[PDB]
Amino acid sequence: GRVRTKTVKRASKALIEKYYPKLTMDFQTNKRLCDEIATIQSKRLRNKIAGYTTHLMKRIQKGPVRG
Amino acid sequence: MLIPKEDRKKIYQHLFQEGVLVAKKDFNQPKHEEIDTKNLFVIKALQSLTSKGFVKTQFSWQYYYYTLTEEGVVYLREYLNLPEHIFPATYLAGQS
Amino acid sequence: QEVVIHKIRINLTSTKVKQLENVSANIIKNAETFKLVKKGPVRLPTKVLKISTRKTPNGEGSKTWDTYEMRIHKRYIDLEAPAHIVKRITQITIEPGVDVEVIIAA
Amino acid sequence: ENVWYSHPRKFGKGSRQCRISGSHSGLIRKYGLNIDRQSFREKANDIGFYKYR
Amino acid sequence: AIISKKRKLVADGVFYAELNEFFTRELAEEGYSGVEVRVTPTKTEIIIRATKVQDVVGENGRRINELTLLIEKRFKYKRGTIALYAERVHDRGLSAVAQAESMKFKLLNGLAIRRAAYGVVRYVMESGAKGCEVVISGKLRAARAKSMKFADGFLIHSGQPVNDFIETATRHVLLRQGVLGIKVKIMKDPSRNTSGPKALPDAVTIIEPKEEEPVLEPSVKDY
RNA sequence: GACGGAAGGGCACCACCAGGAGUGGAGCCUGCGGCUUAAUUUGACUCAACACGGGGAAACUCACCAGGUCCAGACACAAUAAGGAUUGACAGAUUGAGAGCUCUUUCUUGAUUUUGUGGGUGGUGGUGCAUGGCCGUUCUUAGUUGGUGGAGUGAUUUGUCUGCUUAAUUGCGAUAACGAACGAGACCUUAACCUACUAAAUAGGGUUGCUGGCACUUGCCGGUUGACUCUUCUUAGAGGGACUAUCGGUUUCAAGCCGAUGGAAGUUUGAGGCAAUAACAGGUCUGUGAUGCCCUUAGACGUUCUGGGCCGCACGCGCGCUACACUGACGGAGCCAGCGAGUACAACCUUGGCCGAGAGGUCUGGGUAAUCUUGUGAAACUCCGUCGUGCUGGGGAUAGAGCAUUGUAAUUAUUGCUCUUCAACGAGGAAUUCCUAGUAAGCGCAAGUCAUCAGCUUGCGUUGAUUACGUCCCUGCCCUUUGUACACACC
Ligand SMILES: [Mg+2]
Ligand SMILES: [Mg+2]
Ligand SMILES: [Mg+2]
Ligand SMILES: [Mg+2]
Ligand SMILES: [Mg+2]
Ligand SMILES: [Mg+2]
Ligand SMILES: [Mg+2]
Ligand SMILES: [Mg+2]
Ligand SMILES: [Mg+2]
Ligand SMILES: [Mg+2]
Ligand SMILES: [Mg+2]
Ligand SMILES: [Mg+2]
Ligand SMILES: [Mg+2]
Ligand SMILES: [Mg+2]
Ligand SMILES: [Mg+2]
Ligand SMILES: [Mg+2]
Ligand SMILES: [Mg+2]
Ligand SMILES: [Mg+2]
Repeated sequence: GRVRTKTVKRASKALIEKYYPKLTMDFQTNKRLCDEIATIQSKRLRNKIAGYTTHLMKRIQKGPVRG
Repeated sequence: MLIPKEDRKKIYQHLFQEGVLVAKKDFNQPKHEEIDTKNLFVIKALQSLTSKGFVKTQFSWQYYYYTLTEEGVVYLREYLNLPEHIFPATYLAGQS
Repeated sequence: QEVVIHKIRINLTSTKVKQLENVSANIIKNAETFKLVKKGPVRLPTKVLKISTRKTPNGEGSKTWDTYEMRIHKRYIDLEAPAHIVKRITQITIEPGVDVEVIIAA
Repeated sequence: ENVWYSHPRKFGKGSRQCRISGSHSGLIRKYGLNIDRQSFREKANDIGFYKYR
Repeated sequence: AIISKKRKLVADGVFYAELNEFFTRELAEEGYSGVEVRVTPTKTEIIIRATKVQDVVGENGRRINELTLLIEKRFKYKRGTIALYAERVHDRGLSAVAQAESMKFKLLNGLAIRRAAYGVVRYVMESGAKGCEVVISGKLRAARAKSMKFADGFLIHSGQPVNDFIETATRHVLLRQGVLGIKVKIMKDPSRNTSGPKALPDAVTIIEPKEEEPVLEPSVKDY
């Protein structure tokens, strides 16, 4: 049932909007970047956000997505 | 209420010395701490004192708490004969 | 003229772990500045104190139960030292919440 | 003042009094707390007790 | 003196609780909120917070000394081993207990209940809390028991942002017609909270990007 | 809105599939009845009462009953004002009685009072529909507002939805809505991974002293706090770590789901903790010096002693435990956890050694505790022999007898072990409970209780599978659409 929540998705979207460069596809670097730029009071949440950003990046290689 | 008066006097003296009295909510107890009197008697005495003003009471947590007002202090003085500039806890003993 | 090694245990017990840790760190720093042989901030099985209770005041509902737990943190700080130095250290080295206790002698 | 006003109350639920209400009902003697559980379940947070798991 | 460490700690906790209760009872007029016990060798410091600190103090060593004596009597310790200090609380608005006490006082003297609640809420908002909530349960005209919820801003009900974030205060208010119960939950603002996390655990905020100009000829800049 | 014996969607092992393990059967132990009683005190009654009130009650408990005792009638006002207000009082009568309870005698006792009138306090007395508080339940379901916009004269509504997913109002998309909040999530504690960090004569492991036992050669196996260093395991601290990652197709190649690879860990990583909106006339006034009112009040519902009783049985129901065998049984023999908790002002956890067939005692301890009880050397389990499908050595039930132990007090066996008696019960009818992984079930231990008791609860390990991995057929809820003459809402 691993549907990413509204909040995570929103955060990912925001990240993509503001920092479309510096999101180097793979997870690990991206995670670190997320931790740096976005302020998350958690770790797991940050990781989730990173994952979603990576997914978005992967998508955006194979076309344009809505929003 | 039928207090052997010596005991009562002792209790009063103790109160005056302290400025403060802490009583257990323990009736059936043979003897109170500090004073060689029954807890019950002490409690009764303090109740009596309260009923005519004098003492402020708390029932908190199986413990009765007793602080003496100015009128109460005066009454105690009258009882004991001690004149002026005396103990309770209205002022510090020196530097403490 | 003195300097007679006693070997001194310091107890550090409390609940609020962060504070305890800070205290421990401070103690170790102080030891370093007075330069002594010392065993570290040895940690013991952090004792939980469990009290499990019916949540209901009166036993009329579903059988809800709550485990009210108390985390405890027991720390030994061993010093190869005389007593005077320990005394000097324990002039300060007290922070609110945490229990500072000196066992003294080996 | 009467001579016989006490039973041999060394133990049992009689001697065991609570620290708040003095109840003989559901007394957590454990850890030397001596509280009737209901009251504890209200004060516990100040007694340092918390629930996590 | 000296028991099992766990046991000792438990006893200390119990003592603290007892003390708190006593202060709630004894210092009711004094506008008391919290106790801050500091146990060191010899001198045990007991900090006490209230709205009306002057009352607590008395006229230099009045009530406080009496309280000290009482404490000594309770727990066997001697004169000097227990010290008591009374302090001003840094803005009472964030403090739930104080607010509850104030509400109780307002009720007991004779005032409009709803209006009082609203006033309290306003005060809290002015102080600078993110939100707050008052609940007044009992008879508020007519026999049937009525709840009365009054709120401002967000109120987080679930999660560990409660034990870290929301000061809660429950009180019984005694009346001639029947006993009222006043619950008050206060949403302290994340930033001013200091202890624990400085923001709400779900929230994610990202900073503004900074602009960089590319090309402009490679060039060499030497020292 | 609620409701329908309407229509569809959509959940949910408190629903059913496919399964298991069963309960109801049998014996008991324990609630609840119903009676009965001196009193068998009571609070509950579909899920949301019925091993529950932390309720395993020998007195205490204690709320019940039969009796005795006491004032703990505060203060305010009067008659006594010492030529006396007054508490006591062994002996024996009196008297359950080394209770002067009261009467006898005749010494004390020292204006505290005696006893009335105003008045209060106490109450496990009542009212939970007068309440607070807490709890339970709708529901741990996925709900619930609000700001600006639209539709409305309005109440309202849209947002919050045709659809597809999700554990989820979880999201994607469609779209007079857009962006928001609470709730779900996130968070938090724990359980898992770290041969990388932080350290440990309170956790451990190494090399050599001293020697113990060997094979007899160098080498094994040890014990011993000797010395030394490490930190894998143990412990926590600090961090990190999994984000459905990596491809494979599916589905508008959306949201997502399934399969393989890697990986400690791919069921929200497992388990909770917390938990919205409104409520229910749900539960308690027997947790309260939390309590409005009414009641009662000193030949008391205040108290306290003495004894019983809440444990009665013609019989209803519900929790459980033990059995119905060869997956055994009994001996041996092997031998393994994890949570725990445990005293100095006391009567703790208690090793180790002599005496007792047990049960146990005693002298010495060690532990206000990773250090001692303790490697809690637990059970289940694993080997050999004996008896082999008989109400039998399965089963240990109704029962007599001693010795102990607890506690002043054990009869109505408190409990304990020993010899005995050795019954009902040959896999449980109708109904239905619980469950989807270290989960079910088995098997113990510990804590809670606790002077004493476990068959109970909380916990923790220890063995450890079957079958789904779905669907609305039944049950319950949920939302939509519908109708309604109900809104104290179909009781
Ligand atoms: Mg939230
Ligand atoms: Mg949550
Ligand atoms: Mg239900
Ligand atoms: Mg019994
Ligand atoms: Mg009462
Ligand atoms: Mg009700
Ligand atoms: Mg509008
Ligand atoms: Mg709507
Ligand atoms: Mg697929
Ligand atoms: Mg979870
Ligand atoms: Mg009702
Ligand atoms: Mg009452
Ligand atoms: Mg009963
Ligand atoms: Mg049950
Ligand atoms: Mg051990
Ligand atoms: Mg036979
Ligand atoms: Mg039980
Ligand atoms: Mg019609």
